[PDB]
Amino acid sequence: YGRCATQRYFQVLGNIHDIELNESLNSPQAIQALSFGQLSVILLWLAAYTFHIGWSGNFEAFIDNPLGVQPINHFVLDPHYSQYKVDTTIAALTNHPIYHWLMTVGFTSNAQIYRFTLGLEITAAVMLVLSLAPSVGLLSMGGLEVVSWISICWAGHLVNFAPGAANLTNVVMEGPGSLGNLMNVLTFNGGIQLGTQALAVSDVAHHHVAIGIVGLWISALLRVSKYAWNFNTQSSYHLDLSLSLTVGGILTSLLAQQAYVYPALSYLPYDYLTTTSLYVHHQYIGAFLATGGFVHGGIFLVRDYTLSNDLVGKLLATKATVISTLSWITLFLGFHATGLYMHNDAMAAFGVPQKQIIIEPVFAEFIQQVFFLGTPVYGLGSAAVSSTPTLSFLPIISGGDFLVHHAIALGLHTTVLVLIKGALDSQGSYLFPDKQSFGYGFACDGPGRGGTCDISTWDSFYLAFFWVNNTVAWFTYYFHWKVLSLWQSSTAVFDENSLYLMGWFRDYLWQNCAALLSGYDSLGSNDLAVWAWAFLLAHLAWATGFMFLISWRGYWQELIDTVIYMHLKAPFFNEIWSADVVTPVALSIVQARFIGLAHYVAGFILTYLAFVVGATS
Amino acid sequence: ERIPGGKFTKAQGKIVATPDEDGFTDSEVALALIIAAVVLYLAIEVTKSLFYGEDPETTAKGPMTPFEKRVVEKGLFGSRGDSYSPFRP
Amino acid sequence: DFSKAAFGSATGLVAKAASQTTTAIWNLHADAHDFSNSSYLSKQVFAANLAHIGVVFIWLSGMHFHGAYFSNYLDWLQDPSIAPTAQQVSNIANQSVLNPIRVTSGFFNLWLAEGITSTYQLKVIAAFGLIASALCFLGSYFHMHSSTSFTRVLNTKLTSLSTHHLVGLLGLGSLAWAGHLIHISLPVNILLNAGVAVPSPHSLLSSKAVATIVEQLSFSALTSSDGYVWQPLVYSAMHHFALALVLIVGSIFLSTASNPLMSFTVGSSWHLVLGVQLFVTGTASVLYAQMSNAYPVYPYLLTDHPTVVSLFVHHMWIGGFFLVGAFAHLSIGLVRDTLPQSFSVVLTQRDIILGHLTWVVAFLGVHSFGLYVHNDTMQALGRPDDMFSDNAISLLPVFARWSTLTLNSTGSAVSVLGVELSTADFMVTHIHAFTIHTTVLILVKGFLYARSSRLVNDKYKLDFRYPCDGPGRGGTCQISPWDHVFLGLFWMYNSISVVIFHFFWEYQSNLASIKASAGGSIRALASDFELNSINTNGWLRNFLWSGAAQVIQSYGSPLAAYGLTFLASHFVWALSLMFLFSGRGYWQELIESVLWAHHKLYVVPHIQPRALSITSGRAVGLTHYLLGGIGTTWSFFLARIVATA
Ligand code: CLA
Ligand code: CLA
Ligand code: CLA
Ligand code: CLA
Ligand SMILES: CC1=C(C/C=C(\C)CCC[C@H](C)CCC[C@H](C)CCCC(C)C)C(=O)c2ccccc2C1=O
Ligand code: SF4
Repeated sequence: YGRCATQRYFQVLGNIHDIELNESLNSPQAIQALSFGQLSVILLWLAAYTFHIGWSGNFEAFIDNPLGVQPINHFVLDPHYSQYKVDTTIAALTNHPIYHWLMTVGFTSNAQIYRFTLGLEITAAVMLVLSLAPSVGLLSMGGLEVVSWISICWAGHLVNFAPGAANLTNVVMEGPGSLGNLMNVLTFNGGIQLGTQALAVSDVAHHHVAIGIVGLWISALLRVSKYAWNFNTQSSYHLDLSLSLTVGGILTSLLAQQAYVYPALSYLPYDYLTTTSLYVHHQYIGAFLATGGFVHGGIFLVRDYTLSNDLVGKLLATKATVISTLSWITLFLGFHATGLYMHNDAMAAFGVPQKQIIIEPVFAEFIQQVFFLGTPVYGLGSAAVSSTPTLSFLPIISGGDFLVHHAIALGLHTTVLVLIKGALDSQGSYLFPDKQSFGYGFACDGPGRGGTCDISTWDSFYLAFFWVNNTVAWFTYYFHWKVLSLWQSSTAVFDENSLYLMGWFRDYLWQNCAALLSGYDSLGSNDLAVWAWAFLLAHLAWATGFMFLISWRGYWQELIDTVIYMHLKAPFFNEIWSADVVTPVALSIVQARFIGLAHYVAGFILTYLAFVVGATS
Repeated sequence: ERIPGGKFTKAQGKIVATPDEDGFTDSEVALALIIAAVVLYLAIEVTKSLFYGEDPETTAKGPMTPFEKRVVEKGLFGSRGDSYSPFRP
Repeated sequence: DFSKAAFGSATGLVAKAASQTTTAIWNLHADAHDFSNSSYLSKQVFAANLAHIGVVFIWLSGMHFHGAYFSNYLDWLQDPSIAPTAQQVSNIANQSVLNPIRVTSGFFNLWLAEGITSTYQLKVIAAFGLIASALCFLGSYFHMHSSTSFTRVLNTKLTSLSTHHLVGLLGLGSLAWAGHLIHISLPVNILLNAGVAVPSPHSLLSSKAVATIVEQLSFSALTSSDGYVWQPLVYSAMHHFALALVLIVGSIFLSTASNPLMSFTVGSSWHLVLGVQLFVTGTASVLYAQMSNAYPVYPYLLTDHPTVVSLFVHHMWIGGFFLVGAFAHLSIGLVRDTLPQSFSVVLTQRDIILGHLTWVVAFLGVHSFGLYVHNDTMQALGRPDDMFSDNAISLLPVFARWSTLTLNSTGSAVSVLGVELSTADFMVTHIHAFTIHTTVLILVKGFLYARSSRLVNDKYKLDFRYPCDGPGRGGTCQISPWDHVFLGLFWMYNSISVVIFHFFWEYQSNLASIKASAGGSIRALASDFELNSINTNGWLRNFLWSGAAQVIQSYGSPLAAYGLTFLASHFVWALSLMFLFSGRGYWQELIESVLWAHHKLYVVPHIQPRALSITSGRAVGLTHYLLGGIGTTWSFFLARIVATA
């Protein structure tokens, strides 16, 4: 069989998980089963990490000297290595805080890690079993009550493995006792606890029990608010999916911020590379989740919404105002941030760094001094010094941070502009009044009416994902350079050279690439060789994305037609291949745009990961 | 022995201490592989179930459990709707 | 009347409501020089050519004016080793740091080769250049408004045009330049190299000067005429005399009775002549770029390294652009001709030629970049003996290392030019060949699939420049010959960028190697290019990142302008990415929302805001991409070669 084209692959694989179009498992029970399978995959991935850490790793040597040992991820057995590279490499080092997490949550041996891997595999088996039997009964599982109960149970675990649990007198048997007895496992000290330079395990356990109880109460309050005023007027998998994705993106970005500034894993701030990778990774995940929330909002508009006088109807009626005002905000922010950066570039270039426009971030400084800082650092708003201050890793801002935050605002507002514009024009524009009948994603409407390239709602996400990556790159450059200056004790090279963008080149990118490029050269290769190779690979992927984005189909379709002609006219092969089976055709326009975006972002992520590793190694 | 690359590895002087023994022996690795084989069998079952979809007779010939009956009747746990929403309330 | 017709395009734009859009303005700009087929097409073309000649004369006059007034040309004459600066920069804003700008156009060496020793001569040349520009503008006016139709010059009077260009223009210009050399450019350089003062140039035309002071016709003159800065001018004079003789003799000893443009319309004939002329000019530019550093011809030229680098890179870029435009205008001529039956053999071997070129490009790309990636992988894996280098698997270019032949009274260029090649040269030359082949593939595909293709069967009805045929047949975007030129321009950019990178790294490597000292005579490899230009990582580290220190640390120095242009080029290149990746429809809807915002405030522009058309968007993106990449390379090369040389 198989008398289709290669277009069939990229047509179905783009909707292979669009289960709403899959009439077989279209019921919500099947979607919950997909969630169970995904959680089984997550459990097996965590089992992978724990198994390779406990198998070939130094966790037993890590708990003894967490500052003087480098965590090992897995053993390297690449056959392509040369004996020297084999002698050179010990094992694949660790770029994630799993050693720190295991140390925090009470792991003290490789036997405990092995039992954890077995438990993760068994839990993945349980998830697969649950996915085997989709059922309205299983739809009962879940809810904010369930996640709050999970938080309470995690609090119980952390109490059981808090460092002070040994001094804890059994509360459930000998009564609550004195307050210090509970303080052995439940504290609210606040901020870094010194030593481990992270939040106390007692703080985390107390946090989790409080969060679980409050979540139970909030869920009960929300359900009684559903008792009276019971209105599920708009139910859609995409509406709820957008809600979940936006909340998850907010939570993940907040996780990045508050895990850098309030690390909860012992001896984490001493490991610079893992901290930077944590922040960058979680910020990328949060931005992706927010973008997905916007995308699924657009999809809900496309194929699940019915016009009414509701919240969404009001948003749609004045969509011109929303788009115009967002465009004004983006134009103002971009104009001014770019102009101030160019002015600083000109002043620094012309040997007159004093004449730069350095607008002091007085509002954020006011917030920091009045609400956060316990000592007079800037002196504006307040100058009181705290008698008993608490510790954390909140950076001290300066003039460059104003421009960087305005760049961040420009990026966020432009991304929101593209996403909102596409979602609200999914209902139709004057160039495409009937977009409600064309689906979320389509190539174009042809060359007529002046041209309709990238007019689809999916193309709005395609355009906005470049802006997502650009905004995350901007503020991750900000975070990475800030923490590099703090760790290298410069803190003045940043505060002066971040005002102009040539500083962002010379002192950040060109400066921090010196060791990465020396991963392998004529002299030899060191442990950074893999990351220089990945740097090059990511650049190659990025430029292949350039190929798929710049050059469009028709050319490539004609070229592939000529290649098919060569094959059909070739000897020894026209007897075997008649091009009828899986006919080679050029990628469709939507498929090409998505694949170009995928290469672009893959090169983006891998390039920045390699750079972060080579800079903070 | 490794050739250190990166300013912070040299500056902080962190040493990659290889454990003297392995850590998981060989028997426990075999047990992990066996459990992963069972998980793989379950995954094959799940893949077969999902690829062919849900048959039409089940959820139509199998009577709903009294829990499911009362939940659908009263509209609970995502019923009375067309969404999944694991974080419902 | 004529003034009324000067804005006639705008009057026609506003006359019809269909042309009251910004798209009409962009079309008015895009169709500016697209002289439509008419009875006066040849007049229009010739007058436009003469106007361009006048513009170039304005440029030459300005350059000589800067040499006369805003240059240290006299100081450079007294000491060629100093930095040639010919652009004063006034103290406005804070730009005073870069007040002397080291010009790298080679005008100082050119003027020294012309016997110019006084800034008064430069003033006179600037004035005569302005006069010549005025004359060219007068002639262009005249030809556009009152002259012959010129429609017979490409078909009927092609023999007369070709014969005049062969004899008069080319041969007589070469002979006149040989006379100028022998009479004022050789004696002035003699009297400057000997330091015995230079008289007025006309006094050399006295029949009582060195012309008859001594009648000896070899390398022997007053005191000791052993100047080796002077011999290249002697060789140039001999070359020009011989070339004039051979041109004049062969023009009357040539048939020239074969005009292949009988079967083409006048517009298509003009486009085909423009295409072949662009091909010749581009290959001539590339040849001159190679020969500038291959053979010394200007006084104190090789010593001024920034000038050599700038000449090479500029002429390589111009050659690449003109080579692409050659195929562009060949496609225009083919698609716009009613009966272009002349290219029947190639339009009937369409798929054969295209597919064989496709295999050639695939083979070259996989092989060359696989050698590079294999070297990268082996060096990363710590396997330097498995790489492709001299100390490993050696890809010695054997075909390069042989030019021996029977002497028959010859010398010098009877060898490999005294330079040894290695594996790095082999691999980079194959990269150049592959990139050139890919550019040619795109251009030839655009030419062949211009009138019809297997996908769209009436592409000749769509003319030369169209956005697409529609999203049908899976999608037919970028099928036009214009879009093929659009992609071929990107691939030309890639090819020429790699070519100039190879040249610049080889040049810097040779400069470092000759800076051995004198005693150091085992260069081993060293030769930073030869030792490191075998990996992509090798390039990224030892060329781009290594030489970027000069351009990024230029702030507060005279090269701060190069640093700022580096940044601006990156900015323009990312803006190109904006234009190339996006599409017209989205921007149209955004403009709809913005225009609602305008209408809400009673603003309501009548030239309806339309976003750039698909082809216009692609063209803007390509223009910004070329500008950004070429400007980045320009700033990088100039800062690196001026700071370090
Ligand atoms: C839990 C979150 C969640 C869930 C359940 C869904 C669910 C869904 N999404 Mg969705 N989405 C999400 C998050 C989520 N999304 C996020 C966060 C974003 C923003 C990035 C999007 C953006 C998005 C778009 C733009 C679209 C969907 C669509 C869909 C539907 C079809 C999915 C499909 O078949 O895609 C197919 C899935 C793929 C083709 C996966 C691609 C494979 C990746 C790219 C492999 C590359 C990685 C590679 C290994 C890296 C190599 C590196 C290199 C160096 C070697 C489905 C209902 C589609 C839809 O509903 O249209 C009607 C659609 O068009 N989503
Ligand atoms: C460096 C590259 C670059 C730049 C500058 C821009 C710039 C812009 N994009 Mg964009 N984009 C890019 C790459 C880039 N993009 C890429 C690669 C993609 C992926 C396809 C996109 C996708 C994209 C989408 C989907 C959208 C944008 C939008 C915008 C605009 C946002 C408003 C703004 O910031 O105005 C600021 C403008 C600039 C910074 C441009 C430079 C202007 C000057 C040179 C700088 C200021 C100098 C000075 C102050 C002026 C002097 C005044 C007087 C003295 C003469 C803006 C014009 C949005 C838009 O148009 O909304 C309005 C939008 O919806 N872009
Ligand atoms: C001898 C040289 C020569 C000549 C006479 C022509 C003549 C022509 N070409 Mg052509 N072309 C050439 C070389 C030449 N070309 C080369 C080398 C290329 C490859 C790059 C092309 C590629 C090309 C294409 C792709 C097309 C033409 C077209 C045309 C026709 C209309 C041109 C028009 O309206 O432009 C009007 C003038 C402009 C648009 C100039 C605008 C400025 C350009 C776009 C960018 C300049 C940026 C500048 C260098 C940087 C600024 C400075 C910076 C510091 C800011 C006309 C017959 C068009 C056609 O339809 O032909 C029938 C067409 O579609 N040509
Ligand atoms: C395309 C460019 C290219 C080339 C020429 C090579 C060449 C080589 N690589 Mg290599 N490599 C490349 C790209 C390339 N690599 C890339 C991109 C990567 C990254 C994935 C690698 C990664 C890599 C590794 C990891 C290793 C090599 C190794 C090798 C060597 C042995 C390979 C082998 O077994 O040959 C297999 C060759 C064949 C099976 C024959 C194919 C060619 C035949 C002769 C074509 C004949 C066509 C015929 C004339 C058609 C006409 C027929 C008609 C007349 C009838 C060899 C020197 C190995 C090594 O260390 O050796 C030094 C090794 O371990 N490579
Ligand atoms: C942005 C964009 C537009 C919108 C572009 C428009 C509407 C052009 C109008 C832009 C104005 C004319 C910019 C004017 C110049 C700027 C102010 C910058 C130059 C001057 C400064 C340097 C001071 C398209 O129409 C388009 C079409 C097809 C593919 C991609 C795109 C595309 O990316
Ligand atoms: S086919 Fe291609 S060029 Fe034509 S409108 Fe569609 S996307 Fe644009």
